Amino acid sequence: MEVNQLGLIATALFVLVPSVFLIILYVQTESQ
Amino acid sequence: MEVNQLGLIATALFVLVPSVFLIILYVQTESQQ
Amino acid sequence: GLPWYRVHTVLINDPGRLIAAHLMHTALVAGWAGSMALYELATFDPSDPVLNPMWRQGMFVLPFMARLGVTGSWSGWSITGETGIDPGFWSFEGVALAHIVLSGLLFLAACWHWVYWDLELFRDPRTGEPALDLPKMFGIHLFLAGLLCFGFGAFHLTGLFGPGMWVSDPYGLTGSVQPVAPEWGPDGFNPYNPGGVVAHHIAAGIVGIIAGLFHILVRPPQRLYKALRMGNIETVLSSSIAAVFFAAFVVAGTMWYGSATTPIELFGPTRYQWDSSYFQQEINRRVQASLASGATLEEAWSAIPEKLAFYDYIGNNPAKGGLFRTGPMNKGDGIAQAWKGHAVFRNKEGEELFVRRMPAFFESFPVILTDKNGVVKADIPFRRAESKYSFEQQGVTVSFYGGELNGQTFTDPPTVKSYARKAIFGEIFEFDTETLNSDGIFRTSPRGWFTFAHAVFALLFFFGHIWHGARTLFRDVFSGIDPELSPEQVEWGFYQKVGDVTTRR
Amino acid sequence: PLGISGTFNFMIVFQAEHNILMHPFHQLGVAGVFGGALFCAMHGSLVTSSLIRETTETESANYGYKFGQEEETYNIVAAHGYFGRLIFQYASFNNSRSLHFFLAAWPVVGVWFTA
Amino acid sequence: ARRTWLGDILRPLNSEYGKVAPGWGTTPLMAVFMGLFLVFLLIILEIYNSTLILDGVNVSWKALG
Amino acid sequence: METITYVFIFACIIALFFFAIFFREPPRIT
Amino acid sequence: METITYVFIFACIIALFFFAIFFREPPRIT
Amino acid sequence: GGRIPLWIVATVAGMGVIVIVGLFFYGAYAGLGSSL
Amino acid sequence: SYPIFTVRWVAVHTLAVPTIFFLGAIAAMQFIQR
Amino acid sequence: GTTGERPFSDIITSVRYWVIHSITIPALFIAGWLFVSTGLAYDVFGTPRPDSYYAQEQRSIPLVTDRFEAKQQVETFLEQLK
Amino acid sequence: MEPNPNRQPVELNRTSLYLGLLLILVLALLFSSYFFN
Amino acid sequence: DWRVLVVLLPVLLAAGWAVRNILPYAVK
Amino acid sequence: TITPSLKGFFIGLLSGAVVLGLTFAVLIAISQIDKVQR
Amino acid sequence: RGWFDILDDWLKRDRFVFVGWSGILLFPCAYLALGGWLTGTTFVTSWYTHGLASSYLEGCNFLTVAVSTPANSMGHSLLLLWGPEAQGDFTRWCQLGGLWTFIALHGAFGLIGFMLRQFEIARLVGVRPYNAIAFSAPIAVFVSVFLIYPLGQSSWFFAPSFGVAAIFRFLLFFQGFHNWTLNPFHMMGVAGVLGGALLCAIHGATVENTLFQDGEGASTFRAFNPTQAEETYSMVTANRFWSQIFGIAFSNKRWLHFFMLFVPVTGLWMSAIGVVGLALNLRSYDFISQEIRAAEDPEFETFYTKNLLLNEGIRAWMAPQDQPHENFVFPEEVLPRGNAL
Ligand code: CLA
Ligand code: CLA
Ligand code: CLA
Ligand code: CLA
Ligand SMILES: CCCCCCCCCCCCCCCC(=O)OC[C@H](COP(=O)(O)OC[C@@H](O)CO)OC(=O)CCCCCCCCCCCCCCC
Ligand SMILES: CCCCCCCCCCCCCCCC(=O)OC[C@H](COP(=O)(O)OC[C@@H](O)CO)OC(=O)CCCCCCCCCCCCCCC
Ligand SMILES: CC1=C(/C=C/C(C)=C/C=C/C(C)=C/C=C/C=C(C)/C=C/C=C(C)/C=C/C2=C(C)CCCC2(C)C)C(C)(C)CCC1
Ligand SMILES: CC1=C(/C=C/C(C)=C/C=C/C(C)=C/C=C/C=C(C)/C=C/C=C(C)/C=C/C2=C(C)CCCC2(C)C)C(C)(C)CCC1
Ligand SMILES: CCCCCCCCCCCCCCCCCC(=O)O
Ligand SMILES: [Fe+2]
Repeated sequence: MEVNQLGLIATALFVLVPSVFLIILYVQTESQ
Repeated sequence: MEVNQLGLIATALFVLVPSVFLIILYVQTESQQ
Repeated sequence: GLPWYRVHTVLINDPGRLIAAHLMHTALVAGWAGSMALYELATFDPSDPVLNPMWRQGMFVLPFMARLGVTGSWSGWSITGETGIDPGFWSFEGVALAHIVLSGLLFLAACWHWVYWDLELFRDPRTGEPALDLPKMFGIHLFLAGLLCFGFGAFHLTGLFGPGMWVSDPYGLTGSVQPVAPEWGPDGFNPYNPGGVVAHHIAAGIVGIIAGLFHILVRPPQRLYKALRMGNIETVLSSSIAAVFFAAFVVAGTMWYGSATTPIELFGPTRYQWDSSYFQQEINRRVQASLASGATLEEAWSAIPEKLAFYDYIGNNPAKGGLFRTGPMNKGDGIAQAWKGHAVFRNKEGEELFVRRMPAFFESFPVILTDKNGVVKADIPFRRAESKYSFEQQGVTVSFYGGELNGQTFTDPPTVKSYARKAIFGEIFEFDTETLNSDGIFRTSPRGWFTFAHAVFALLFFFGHIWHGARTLFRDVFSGIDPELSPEQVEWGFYQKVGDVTTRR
Repeated sequence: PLGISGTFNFMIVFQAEHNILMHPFHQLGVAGVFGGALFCAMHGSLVTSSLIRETTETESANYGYKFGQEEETYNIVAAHGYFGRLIFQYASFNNSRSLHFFLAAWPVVGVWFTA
Repeated sequence: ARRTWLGDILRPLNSEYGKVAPGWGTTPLMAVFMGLFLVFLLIILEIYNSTLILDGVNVSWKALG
Repeated sequence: METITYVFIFACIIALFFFAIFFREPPRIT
Repeated sequence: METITYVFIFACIIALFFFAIFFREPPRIT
Repeated sequence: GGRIPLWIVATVAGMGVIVIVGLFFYGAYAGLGSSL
Repeated sequence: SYPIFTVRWVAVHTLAVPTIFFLGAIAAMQFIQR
Repeated sequence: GTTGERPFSDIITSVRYWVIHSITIPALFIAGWLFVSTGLAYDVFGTPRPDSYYAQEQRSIPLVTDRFEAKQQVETFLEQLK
Repeated sequence: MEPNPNRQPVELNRTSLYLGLLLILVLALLFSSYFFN
Repeated sequence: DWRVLVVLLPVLLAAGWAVRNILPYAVK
Repeated sequence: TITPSLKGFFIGLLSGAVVLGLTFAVLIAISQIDKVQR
Repeated sequence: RGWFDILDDWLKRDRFVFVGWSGILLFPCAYLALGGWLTGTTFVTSWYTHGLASSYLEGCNFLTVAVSTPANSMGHSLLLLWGPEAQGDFTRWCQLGGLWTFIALHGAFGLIGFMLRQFEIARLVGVRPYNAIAFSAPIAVFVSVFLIYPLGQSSWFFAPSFGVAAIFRFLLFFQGFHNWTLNPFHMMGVAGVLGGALLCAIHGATVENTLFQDGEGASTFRAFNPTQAEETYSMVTANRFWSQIFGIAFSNKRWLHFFMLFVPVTGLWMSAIGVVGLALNLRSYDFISQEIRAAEDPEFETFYTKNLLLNEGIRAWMAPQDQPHENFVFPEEVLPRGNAL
C-alpha cells in the first residue's frame, strides 16, 4: 500500500520516546 | 539525493537504543547514593 | 555496583536462573526463525524457479527449510515449480508456526525456572551448596547429541522415516529432495558427495553414543580435572566457544567453496564457478554436441536451457557485491525475465570474436574483443584519436542464436557496442528494473551474506574463547595480583624453576 | 582538503608524484605510528596485568585507585619480571622514568620524520 | 531448597560433583584418540585441498554424477 | 512495514498484560 | 533528511562536550 | 676475563659494520641492480 | 664456575652462525656482473 | 638478578673467546662467499642467472599455469634454454 | 522460598555515561553515511 | 658435486678449531 | 589405489613423527640429567 | 614424579631465555618462519610465479626483495614440500612459491606459540594475563589478511607477499580494487592506530613533565627506584594541567592504562573485520546516491567521484603486470587517461 514513509519513524518514536521516559523514572525509583 | 529511506530509522534507532540504555543505568546509579 | 559489562555474572552460581536464561535465549532464537520465515513467505515470489529463484530474492531461511525437505506452501506452490501439491502440515508455514509455538512454550518455562530457582536438584547433597557435576552432564548431553545425530542420519536423511535432503546434478538444473543412501567408502569424505553426509551422521552418531556412555561412567583423572578447572562452569564456556568458532569457520568455507550441503539452487553459484568458466564449459560442450550431430547454430543454442545460461552470468557471482548494497540481487540488476540469446561477434572479415569477460576483482572493465587465438582485434577505445581497433573501423557485428533475439543480427555500431558491454558479464538477459526500482548495481547472494557473517562471528568468538579461557585459568588474580607477592619470586635466579618456591637456591 | 575523502585524494595524488611509500621518512613515520600503537598496548597491558588486588570480583578494579593516593597502584617488579622473561631480562625496563620517556620519544620522533 | 518429583528422579545424576579418578587415569588413552583424530582431520582437509588425491574421489561438483 | 508495525504494537500490549497481571506490585494488607 | 540527520548528530556531540567539561564528576583527592 | 678492553671491541665491530654496509651501498651502483 | 654450553649458547649460535654465512653470500653478490 | 650463564661482556672481552671466533667468523663469511661465487646458490634454489631469464628472442614470462603439471612446466622452460 | 541471594546492584558512573554517549554518537556519525548510501 | 665441499670446508675447519680449543673446558 | 599423493602423505606424517619424537626424546633426556634441587 | 613432571621442571627453569611447554611450538616455528624469509629474500626468485625478481642474488635491495606468493594456478594448495605439486623436489618447491605457505603456516603457529608463552609466563609469575589478551589483535590481523583474505579469493597469489615494496603494492591494490580507504572498518583501525600512538606520546610526555624531584641531578632518571612505593610523578598536577588545557583529564591511573590497552587493540580488531569482508569482495566501494546523481548530472563532482577515477586508473594500468596469469592485453587506446598525461 502506498503509505507515508515517515509514518514508520513517527510511529516508532511516538512509542519509543515516552516509553523510555517512564522506564527511566521507574528504574531509578526502584533503586532507592 | 536518492538515499535509502530506511537509513533514517536505522540511524535514529542506532543512536536512540544504546543511548537510552546508558541513561537508564546512570540515573538509577545516582538515586542510589 | 556491578559494572554494566558484568550484569550476567549473577547467574554463575545459580543453576536455575542459568537455565531460565538459556530458555529465554532459545525462545528468542526460535521466535526469530519463525518471524524470519513469515517475512520471507510474505515477500517470496514462487512463480519462476528458473530465472527468479529464492537466492535472487534475498531469501535466507527458505533455503535451509528446503535443504532438509520442506518444499511446499499451504498456498499450493512448491519451490520446484510443481503446483497443486499438498505438503501436509510440514509446509513452510507450518514450520514457521511450530517455531513460534515452541518460542512461546520456552518463554513460559523460562518464567517458571526463574521463579523456582531454588531446586534441591541444584544443591550438592554433601555440602548444601549449589553445584553442577559438569563431567557427568557432559556425558549425558553427549549421549543425547549422539542419539539425535545418529537418528538424523539413519531416518531423516536416508528416507527410512523422513524426506531425505536436497540433491542435484552437477549444474544445478534438476534438484529436488531425495532420500540419500550412505557412502561408506573413501568418497564419503568428498565434500561434494551427499552419501558421505549420511554416513557421517550414522558413524559419528554411534561414536557419540559410545563417548557419551564413557563420559557418564568414567570420572575425569585428577590431573586433568585440576588442569582444566572442571569445577568451574566457565571452563566449559571457554571450550564451548572454541568448538563453536571451529564449527563457524567450517560452515563459512563450505558455503563459499561449495559442498553437497550448499547446493547452488538454494544459495546461488559460487565465485569459483565463474573463475573456472564452469557453466560456460558445459554450455559449449552441448553446443558442440548439437552441432556435431548436424543441428544448425540457431538449433544448437536454442536447446540451451535458460536456467544453465543464467548461471553463466556474473550478476549471479557472489563476489560481485558490496557491504552496504542491501537487499535482494533483484534490487540491483533487476528481475530477470528472459535469456536474450547467445551473442556472436564478427568483424568485417567474417572472423568470430570473443568478448573478454569481466573478472570478479573489477568493478569496471574495458570492452576488448579477441580472436580464438587471443589476439586483440576490436575494442571500445577511451582516447579516440589514435584508435586502431574501434568497432566502427573493424566492422564488428553481433548476431544472436537462441533465446529471445534468436536469428537477429545487429550492425549499427552503437547497438553492437551496447551488447558488447553486456557480454563482459557473461550471457545476456532481459531484466525488469521498474518493478523493484532497481539501481543497476550488483549485490551479493545469500551464499555471500552467510559466509561474511559467519566468518566474522567466528573470528570474534575466538576472542571470546581467549577471554573466558584466561578468566578460567587466572581466576585467582582476576581482581588483581597478590599485594604480598615478594620480589624474590619475580626476580631472576632466586628459584631454579620459575614460580616454584620449593626450588630455592 | 578539509574532508575525509578529500584527505584520501591528497594521499593518492601524493603517492603518484612523490612515491611516498618508498621514502624513508614515511617508513619511519609508519614505524613511529605502528610502534606507538604497539607500545601503547604493551604498556597498558603490563600495567593492567600487575594491578594490586584492592577490590572484589563484583566491582571494577578501577575503584582500587583513588585520585591523589601516594602509593603506586601496580607492582612494577612483577611487570618487569613478566616482561623480562617473555623476551629476556635486559630487553625490559624497570626504571619507570626511562620507560615513559621511551613512550614519549618513539612516536614523537617518528612523526617528526614523517612531517 | 525445594524438592520436586522430577528432582528426586534426576538427583543421582547431579550427585558426584568433585569426584575424580586418581592420578592420570585415562589420559594416555585420550591422547591416542586425539592423535587418531588429528590424522583423520588432516586427511579430510588435504582431500578438500587436493593435496591428498585418492582413486575414485573426484573433489568437484561433478561428483553429483 | 505497516503490517509489521501494527502487529508489533499489538504484541507488545499482550506482553504488558502478562507482566501487569503476573508481576504486579502485590497489594498487601497494612 | 540526511543533512538534518548529520547536523543533528554533530550538534549532540558539541553539547555533550559542554557537559563533559563543565558538568563532569569533579576529581577529589584521596 | 677482561683482557680485551670493551671499547676496543666496540670500535672494531663498529667499523666492521660500516664496511659491510658500505659494500652493500657501493653494490647498489655496480653490477646487478644498478640499472646499467 | 660458568658452563660454556647452555640453552643461551644454542639460541645465539642458532642465529649468529647463519647470519655470518649469509653476510658472506650477500657481499659476494655485490661483485656479480650482468 | 642473574640466572647463572656467563656474562656476555665478560665473554667477548676474553682472550679465549676471540681465539676461537677469529676463525669461526671469517670461515663462515668465506663459506657464504663461496656458496655464491661457485654458483651453487643458483642451482640449489632454482634462481635464474642473468643470462637465463628469457630465451634469446623471447619476451614471454615462463609463468607456471597448471597446478599438478607445474613441476614439468618449469622443466620445459629450462629446456628451452639448453 | 527465600529471595534470590545472587542479585546485585548495577552501576554506571557519569564519566562512563559521557564515554558511552560519545561512542554511540561518533559511531552513528560514521555509519550514517553508509546507511543512507 | 664438488662445490659443496668447497663451501663446507671453512665451516668444518671452523668447527674443528673451536672443538680443539674448547674440549678441555667442556669436559669439566 | 595407493596413489603418489597418499604415499607423500605418509612421507610427511612419518617425517613429522620423527621430528616430534626425536625432539621429545632429547628433551626428556636432558631433563633427566639436569634436575632441580629441592 | 614421573617423566612428565621432570620435563615440566626442566622446561620451566629460570634461564636467560625462558622455554616453557609453549617453547616447543614457538621456537621451531618462529625460527623457521624467520629463516624462510631470510633465505627466500637472499636467494629465491619470483620469476615463475610472478615474473618478478625478488632476492639479493638477483640484484634486488632490501626494499624490493620479497618472498612472493605462489602462482594463481596453485589455488589454495598447501604446497607441502612432499605434496603433489613439488613432489619432494626442494628446488621446484622454491620456484613454485612453496616458501610462502611455509612462512605463512609456520608463522601462524609461531604466533600461537608466542601467545601461549604469554599465558605460560604470566601464570608462573603470578600476574593477570592482559598482555596475552592484547596480543589477540596482531593475531586477528595476521590471520585475516594473510590467511582469510586469500582464502576468499581465487588463490594465495592475492595475499600479501612478504616484502617491503610487495606490501606497498598490496596497499595500492586495496585502494584501486576495494576502495579500502572508504571502508568504515579501516577508518576505525586508523583511529585506533593513530589513537594509540597519540596516547603513547601524550602519556609518556605527561609523566616526564610531572615528575617529582626525588634526586638532585639534572638527569631525572636516576631518581627512581623500582621498589619504591611512591608514585614517581604527580597525577594531581597532571590532571589539573590537562583539565585546564583540554577540558577533561584522566583521574584514575587504572582506567588510563586500561584505555591504552583498549584503544589500539580494538582498532586492529575492527580493521580485521573489514578485511574479512574484502575476502568476499564485500567492499564499501560506492555510495549509490552519489552515483545516480553523477550519471544523470555531469556537473556534479565530489572528492568521492574524483577518487574513483584514480582507482580506475590504478586498475587498468597495473592489472596486466600484476596479474600475469590473466593475459590482459590492453591496447593503448583503451587505457583511461586524462588530457596530455
Ligand atoms: C546470519 C545472519 C543473517 C544473514 C546472513 C542474513 C542475510 C540476508 N538477509 Mg537477514 N536478518 C537477520 C540475519 C541475517 N540475515 C536478522 C537477525 C534479522 C532481523 C533484524 C534479519 C532481517 C532481515 C530483513 C528484514 C531482510 C533481510 C534480508 C537479507 C538479505 C540482505 C541482507 C543485507 O542487505 O544486509 C546488509 C547488511 C549490512 C549493511 C549490515 C552491516 C553491519 C553493521 C555495519 C555493523 C555495525 C558495526 C558495529 C557498531 C561495530 C563497532 C563496534 C566497536 C565500536 C566496538 C540477505 C540474504 C533482506 C532481504 O532481501 O529479504 C528478502 C530483508 O529485507 N534480513
Ligand atoms: C555463548 C557465548 C557467551 C556467553 C554465554 C558469554 C557470557 C559472559 N561473558 Mg563473554 N564473550 C563471548 C561469548 C559469550 N560470553 C564472546 C564471543 C566474546 C567476544 C566478543 C565475549 C567477550 C566478553 C568480555 C570482554 C567479557 C565477557 C563477560 C561475560 C560475562 C558477563 C556478560 C555480561 O553481563 O554482558 C553484558 C552485556 C551487555 C549488557 C550488553 C552488550 C551488548 C553488545 C555490545 C551488543 C548486543 C548483541 C546483540 C543484542 C545480540 C547478539 C548478536 C549475536 C551474537 C547473536 C558472562 C559470563 C564479561 C566478564 O568476564 O565478566 C566477568 C566481560 O568482561 N565476555
Ligand atoms: C613444533 C614444530 C613444528 C610445527 C608445528 C610445524 C608445522 C608444519 N610444518 Mg614444519 N618443521 C619443523 C617443525 C614444525 N613444523 C622442523 C623442526 C623442521 C625441520 C626438520 C620442519 C620442516 C618443515 C618442512 C620442510 C615443511 C614443514 C611443513 C609444515 C606444515 C605441514 C606439517 C605436516 O603436514 O605435518 C604432518 C605430520 C604430522 C602432523 C605429525 C603427526 C605425528 C602424530 C602425533 C603421530 C602419527 C603416527 C606416526 C605416523 C607413526 C609412524 C609409523 C611408522 C612406525 C611406520 C605445518 C605448518 C611443510 C610446509 O610448511 O608446507 C609448505 C613443509 O614442506 N615443516
Ligand atoms: C593514516 C594512515 C593509515 C593508518 C594509521 C593505517 C592503519 C592500518 N592499516 Mg591502512 N592503509 C592506509 C592508511 C593507513 N592505515 C591507506 C591510505 C591504504 C591504501 C588503501 C591502506 C591500506 C591498508 C591495507 C591493505 C591494510 C591496512 C591495514 C592497516 C592496519 C594494520 C595493522 C597492523 O599493524 O598490521 C601489522 C601486522 C600485524 C600486526 C600482524 C602480526 C605481526 C606479527 C606480530 C609480526 C612479528 C614479527 C616478528 C617479530 C619477526 C620480525 C622480523 C622482521 C621484521 C625482520 C592498521 C589498522 C591492514 C589491515 O587492516 O589488516 C587488518 C591491511 O591489510 N591498510
Ligand atoms: C631501544 C630499545 C631497547 C630499550 C633499551 C633497553 C633498556 C633496558 C636495559 C636495562 C638493563 C641494564 C643493565 C646493563 C646491560 C644492558 O643493558 O644489556 C646488555 C646486556 C649485558 O648483560 P651481560 O650479563 O652480558 O653483562 C653484565 C652487565 O649487564 C653488567 O653491566 O647484554 C644483553 O642483554 C645481550 C643481549 C643479546 C642477546 C643475543 C640474543 C639472545 C637470543 C634471544 C632469542 C629471543 C628471545 C626469545 C623471543 C621469544
Ligand atoms: C536489543 C539489543 C540492545 C542493544 C543495547 C545496546 C548495547 C548496550 C550499550 C553498549 C555501549 C557501551 C559503552 C560503554 C562506555 C563506558 O562505560 O566506558 C567506561 C567504562 C568504565 O568501566 P569501569 O570498570 O570504570 O566501570 C564503571 C561502571 O560504572 C561501568 O558500568 O569502561 C568500560 O565500559 C570498558 C569499555 C570502555 C569502552 C571504551 C569506549 C569509549 C571510548 C570513546 C571514544 C569515542 C570515539 C571517538 C574518537 C574517534
Ligand atoms: C507466549 C505464548 C505464545 C506466543 C508466542 C509468541 C507470539 C512468540 C513470538 C516470538 C517472536 C516474534 C520472536 C522474535 C524474536 C526476534 C529476535 C530475537 C530478533 C533478533 C534480532 C537481532 C539480534 C538482530 C541483530 C542485528 C541487527 C539488529 C543489525 C544487523 C546485525 C545483527 C544481525 C547483529 C503462544 C501463543 C505461541 C503459545 C502460548 C504462550
Ligand atoms: C627455509 C628452510 C629451512 C630453514 C632455513 C633457515 C632456518 C634459515 C636461516 C637463515 C638465517 C638465520 C639467516 C640470517 C641472515 C641474516 C642477515 C642477512 C642479517 C643481516 C643484517 C644486517 C645487514 C644488519 C645490518 C645493520 C644495518 C644495515 C643498519 C643498522 C645496524 C645493523 C647492524 C642492524 C629448512 C632448512 C628447515 C628447510 C626448509 C627451508
Ligand atoms: C607437526 C610436526 C611436523 C613438523 C615436521 C614436519 C616436516 C618435517 C620435515 C619433513 C621434510 C622431509 C620430507 C621432505 C621431502 C619429501 C621426500 C619426497 O617426496 O621426495
Ligand atoms: Fe604509565
